[PDB]
Amino acid sequence: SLAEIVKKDDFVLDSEYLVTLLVVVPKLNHNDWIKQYETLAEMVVPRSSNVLSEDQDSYLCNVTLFRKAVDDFRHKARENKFIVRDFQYNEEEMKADKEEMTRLSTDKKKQFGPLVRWLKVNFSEAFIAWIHIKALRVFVESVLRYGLPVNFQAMLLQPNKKSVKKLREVLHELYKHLDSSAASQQEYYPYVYYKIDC
Amino acid sequence: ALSDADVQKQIKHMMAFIEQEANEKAEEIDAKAEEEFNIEKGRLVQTQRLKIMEYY
Amino acid sequence: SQTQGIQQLLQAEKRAAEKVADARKRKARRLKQAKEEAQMEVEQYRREREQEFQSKQ
Repeated sequence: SLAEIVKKDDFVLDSEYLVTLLVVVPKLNHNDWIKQYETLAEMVVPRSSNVLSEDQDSYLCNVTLFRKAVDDFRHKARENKFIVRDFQYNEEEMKADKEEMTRLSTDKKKQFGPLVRWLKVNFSEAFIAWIHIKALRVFVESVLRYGLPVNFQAMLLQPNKKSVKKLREVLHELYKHLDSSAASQQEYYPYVYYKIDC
Repeated sequence: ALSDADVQKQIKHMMAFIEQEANEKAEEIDAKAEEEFNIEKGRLVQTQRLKIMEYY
Repeated sequence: SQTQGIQQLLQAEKRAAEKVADARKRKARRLKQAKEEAQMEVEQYRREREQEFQSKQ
């Protein structure tokens, strides 16, 4: 819809028999339109060859026409590669949409402040409770691994990349004497293990 | 550019039949003025006639 | 007829408003005249009826 292009003066005012159709005509056949707009329709407004504004595909222009003239002009201009549009001027159609655009954008930012605060906060406590439930797991599995008594010592670690397998085999050497038989160690390592990555 | 010739054609034709149909509509309103004149003079005062005749 | 047609429309529609007002005033005038003349006919025939009743009395 023509926001900053069409206005009130373009359309006919207090019209008794006419209707202004914004028949866009490109420059490829603009002389054609201004010369045979009478052929396109009988009982037409003389000197109605008026051009309003410019755009990259064509040039907006309007024609004032009796009702039967609008029928005939549309009928013989659709084939003439002219865009047909019976637009009605409505300042509200422009002002409303732009007002909602600006107000919704500003309110969305004013509410997105709270979004980021709430989100980062709640995720921080989520990760706190996350590591807490992970420690609870560590406790449960370390306990059942060693039976009833809860005596164990936990530790974070950060192996060097490409040195992983050497650490695996040396720790296997370290911890395989705890059980001295089998602790195919795979998932259930001879140590109570859990994995985390960011 | 149809210009002043077609301007005068549109003006004369449109204003001509506007004025014509205007005149016949006004004269039809005048004919209905005659109709309501006669109907009132033969109906409303006639109900008055019936009332006063019953009175007498 | 960019501007001339608008002016001629204004004049012709003013004339149409004028004749509509003329017809409406004609209706009102004829209503009043009908009422008045019918009334006067009523009372003159009341006079003749009263004369007849005087004769009958």
